[PDB]
Amino acid sequence: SHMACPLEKALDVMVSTFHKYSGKEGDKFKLNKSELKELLTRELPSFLGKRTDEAAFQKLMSNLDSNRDNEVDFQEYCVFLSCIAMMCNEFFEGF
Amino acid sequence: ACPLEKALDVMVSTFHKYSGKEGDKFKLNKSELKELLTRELPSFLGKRTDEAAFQKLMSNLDSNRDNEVDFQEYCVFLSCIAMMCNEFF
Amino acid sequence: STVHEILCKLSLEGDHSTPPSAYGSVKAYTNFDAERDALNIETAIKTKGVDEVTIVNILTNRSNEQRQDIAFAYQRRTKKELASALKSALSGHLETVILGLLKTPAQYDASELKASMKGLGTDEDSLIEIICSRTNQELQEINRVYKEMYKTDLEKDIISDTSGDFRKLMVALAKGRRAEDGSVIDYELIDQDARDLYDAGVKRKGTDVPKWISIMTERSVPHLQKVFDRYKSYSPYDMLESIRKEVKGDLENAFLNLVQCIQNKPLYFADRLYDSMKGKGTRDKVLIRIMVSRSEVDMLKIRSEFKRKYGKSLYYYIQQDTKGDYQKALLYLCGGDD
Amino acid sequence: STVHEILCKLSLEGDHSTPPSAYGSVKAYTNFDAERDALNIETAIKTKGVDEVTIVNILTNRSNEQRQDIAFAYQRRTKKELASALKSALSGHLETVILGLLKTPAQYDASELKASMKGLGTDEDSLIEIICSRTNQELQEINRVYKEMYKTDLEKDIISDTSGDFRKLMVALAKGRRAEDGSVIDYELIDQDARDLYDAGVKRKGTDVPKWISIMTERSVPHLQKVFDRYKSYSPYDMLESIRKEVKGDLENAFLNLVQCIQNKPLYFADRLYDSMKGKGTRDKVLIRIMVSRSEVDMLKIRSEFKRKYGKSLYYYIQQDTKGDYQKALLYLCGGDD
Ligand SMILES: [Ca+2]
Ligand SMILES: [Ca+2]
Ligand SMILES: [Ca+2]
Ligand SMILES: [Ca+2]
Ligand SMILES: [Ca+2]
Ligand SMILES: [Ca+2]
Ligand SMILES: [Ca+2]
Ligand SMILES: [Ca+2]
Ligand SMILES: [Ca+2]
Ligand SMILES: [Ca+2]
Ligand SMILES: [Ca+2]
Ligand SMILES: [Ca+2]
Ligand SMILES: [Ca+2]
Ligand SMILES: [Ca+2]
Repeated sequence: SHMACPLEKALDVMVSTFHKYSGKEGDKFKLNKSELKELLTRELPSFLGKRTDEAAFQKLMSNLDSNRDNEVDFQEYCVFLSCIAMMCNEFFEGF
Repeated sequence: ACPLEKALDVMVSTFHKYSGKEGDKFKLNKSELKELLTRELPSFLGKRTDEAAFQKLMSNLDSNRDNEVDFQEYCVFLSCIAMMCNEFF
Repeated sequence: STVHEILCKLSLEGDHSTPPSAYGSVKAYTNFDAERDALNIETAIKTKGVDEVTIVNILTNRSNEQRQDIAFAYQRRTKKELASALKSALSGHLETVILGLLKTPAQYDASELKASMKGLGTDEDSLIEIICSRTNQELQEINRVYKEMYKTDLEKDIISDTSGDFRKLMVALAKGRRAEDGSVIDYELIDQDARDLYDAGVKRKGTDVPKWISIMTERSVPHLQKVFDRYKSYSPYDMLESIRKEVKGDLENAFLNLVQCIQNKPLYFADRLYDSMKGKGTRDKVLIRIMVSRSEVDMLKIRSEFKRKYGKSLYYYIQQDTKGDYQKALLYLCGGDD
Repeated sequence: STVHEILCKLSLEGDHSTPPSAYGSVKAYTNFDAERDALNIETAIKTKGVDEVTIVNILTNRSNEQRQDIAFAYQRRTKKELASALKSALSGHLETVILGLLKTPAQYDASELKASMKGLGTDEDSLIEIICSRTNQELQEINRVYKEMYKTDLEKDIISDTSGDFRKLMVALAKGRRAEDGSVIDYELIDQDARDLYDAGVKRKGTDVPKWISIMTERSVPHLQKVFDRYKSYSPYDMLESIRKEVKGDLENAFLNLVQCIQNKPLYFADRLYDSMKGKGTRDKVLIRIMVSRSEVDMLKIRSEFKRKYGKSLYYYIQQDTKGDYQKALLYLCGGDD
């Protein structure tokens, strides 16, 4: 069955995007601060405000790192995407 | 727009594509989830769906135990799918 | 390496349906594209006057699976079920053919069975054809899918619409629990079954029908071929002739059909096709059902048997008995001349 | 099989079924507040009859840079500029207030300058206000921004609409190259400056305007304060009275405004507000411009001086002279009662 369904392709993009940046520096299966910021700034610019407080980014990084190893693995990356989608749904629901 | 953004948009809109058919417009009941899977992830359940297994799935996705699946639980579901597919990297 | 692929590998269970038959007339289209086909079919439907030609050309030249993919893509594109759209766009026997082709084999057989029992006027011929010609696996899937579609067990409907030993035979066959083909030839049991068949019938006044039912529904097909061959040693008439002498009506019809299916199923279907066309007009229901249901099973053997026996091709007979896009569809399902 | 794996994953996740702990930080980093504000504003606009209440409640209760964020988000979401949408949706003074708030301080000052110099006539009162009240930093940014918003420099348009020593003064001030505050008092320069200012006007039969302009534009504010207080030792009239006797017209007004700002800028704005609301009707232009331009600068000090001098709060007078969402907006900019 060629031409994968929209949601299947969406999941594909979500998975590949992680390894697109995690496979640049340090751990090939984890994201550091720099890699995560590259992923955010490049792959999700529509979600970034006009300006970016570095402290809020540090708090974000700290909140995503659930097991406290100074990096974000695929699971925590997933909870991040989940948060983004939940924001979008907040804007969808009421309005 | 960027690929990940369109992906997220598909994630969000797909939920409401099926959640608003019956009852609570912001939650998926069993039949709505079944239809969503049937149309959007056809290879998930496969040709023949194990009704027992599907009930187990529905039951375990319903974290707050209201017999339906809201958006956050749906996010957990998709996260599980993504992690599973990621494990075969 | 993709989500669709992963989910597919994980979904395939252990059973891969079953390997395709090399003796079907309809093969999988090589350069298949479900979206293109769905689009073209949509445009054919929405064309003023309806473009039946394109619809037939596409659908009769795709495997059943590929037709399911087309149906899925079509529903995704138009938000409308393909079967409903074609039902409204088509008419006459062509509609019957196309709608038949759109169903999975189990769905098709289930709905044909239901149709054969629906309404006080039971169609014994169709019921018999399906129940006597289908294998264990085919019948398991049929029982399942029938139950899903109509919320009633096939067996209960059979019991409701049949009676006597005819009922007993239909119910026995429908269970689809015939012994599987063994690796050893049981010569002693072959002989004993032959004797039992003789004793239960021609040798005695009246018939011990339950003995016939037991033997002919429970033993494997190759075993029973050998049993029918050995039966000729004991009886002055072969199995079919013996059936004609021992029983009558629905029961006789059922046994004759069954023994034919056991001895030579392709020949059975060839003779049924001939019967559907030989006389005044056409038995379109039977013709269509056979062309649809055997198109990916043994249509090549059916054609071979037909041409051998009747001297002209199945293609020829279809060509003489039907006309128009209907004819074209049936001829496509035939596969070719001779 | 997929269900099995999914269940294992779900067990790994647990039923943490409250808004996830990282959600807050995610909202914070992505500036969720600005997006929500934007969407609420658009909803208020598209609402029949326009929901001005929400517009006021949001926009007059955000900092200027926050308003820039909201404008950014609004443009990204609506594909329309917020200023244009609100321009279409609003009218009267409320429109000028909201549109005023949407600009950055430099942009607002520049637009007000061009507005004062627009047409064949000239609102030299507004010009004087801005040019005399703004600090060096503010004035430099105002120049840089004015040069980009419009094709020409600020000074060029200034010398194209004014004339004489009034022009000389306005240009000198708009240069924004006033000496910064010094750690050293330099009492000698103070006495010499004060006595020079005396010998330039009052004692003379005429008046030496160039010396006045030079001294009051080049020296620093604290130094000029001490100079103005030392001036009371040489002249029987303070600086303001001396101005009121030495020069008339726009030059007089300019000098008075400048000295007022230098001596006590917040009191200057307080008196200007009081004058704006003093008599019949309202000097809405002045009131709006001050409330907008000083809301995040020294509004507390302005309110303090105002209460101190006039007995009742700025809030009181604003409330008494204006009504409706316009009034609500102004009061919001005020920041509370005194
Ligand atoms: Ca890395
Ligand atoms: Ca971590
Ligand atoms: Ca629902
Ligand atoms: Ca739930
Ligand atoms: Ca036509
Ligand atoms: Ca029709
Ligand atoms: Ca009936
Ligand atoms: Ca007999
Ligand atoms: Ca005929
Ligand atoms: Ca209104
Ligand atoms: Ca307007
Ligand atoms: Ca002018
Ligand atoms: Ca004088
Ligand atoms: Ca008044």
